[PDB]
Amino acid sequence: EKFAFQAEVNRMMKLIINSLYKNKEIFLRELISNASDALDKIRLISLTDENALAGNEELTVKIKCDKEKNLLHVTDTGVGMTREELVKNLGTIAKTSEFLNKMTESTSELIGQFGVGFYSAFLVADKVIVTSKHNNDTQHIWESDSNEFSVIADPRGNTLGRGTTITLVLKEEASDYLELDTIKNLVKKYSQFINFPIYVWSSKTTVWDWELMN
Ligand SMILES: COC(=O)c1c(O)cc(O)c(Cl)c1CCc1ccccc1Cc1ccccc1
Repeated sequence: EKFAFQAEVNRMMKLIINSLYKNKEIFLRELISNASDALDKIRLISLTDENALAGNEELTVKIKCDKEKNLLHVTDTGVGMTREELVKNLGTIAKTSEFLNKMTESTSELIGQFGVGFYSAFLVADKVIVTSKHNNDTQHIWESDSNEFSVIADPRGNTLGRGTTITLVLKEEASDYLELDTIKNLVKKYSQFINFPIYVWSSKTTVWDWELMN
């Protein structure tokens, strides 16, 4: 159930952490961007398939601060990932070569062009948990502290309907990202060219609910 990252992913994770240690907020730009791509990908599957949206009828992004448990959740209802997509999409690249030399040679711009912005999560996270439910497979969980990862069947069953949650066990330097004021400012900033509604679980004067940001 446990796996090793491949060499280039280790190299790029290190490259990412030492380039963007100053612009740490980009991690949340890249999680929202990756969520939009996933929703896009299911919207197009649904063009040639009316069962595509069966698992869950909406196309959203819901973001959650849980500051007692030191966690940040970015859940989308996009195309999701089968168990094998968790293993190769997240532990592999292949589909790079010169990128490792063209990134060493502003790389904040260029991380998103190769779609590799997921690893920017380790800038702020000690653990990343990816819970994903794909129409062609059961819900699975991917877990890593960057020194390895594992995928396991989710014992809670299919909670997502379809889609993906990124869960970040935040570092102590990233405790700032647990206050709604900061989070909603960074989400508002990075959600404007996103074609899906993006919500944060927020507080109003007191009850909790999804608050729309775009
Ligand atoms: C299917 O995507 C997710 O579930 C997902 C997601 O829904 C949110 C995320 O933050 C991330 Cl990181 C993923 C993983 C996706 C991924 C990460 C690294 C390399 C490849 C891919 C595949 C891909 C292809 C087209 C459009 C979106 C995603």
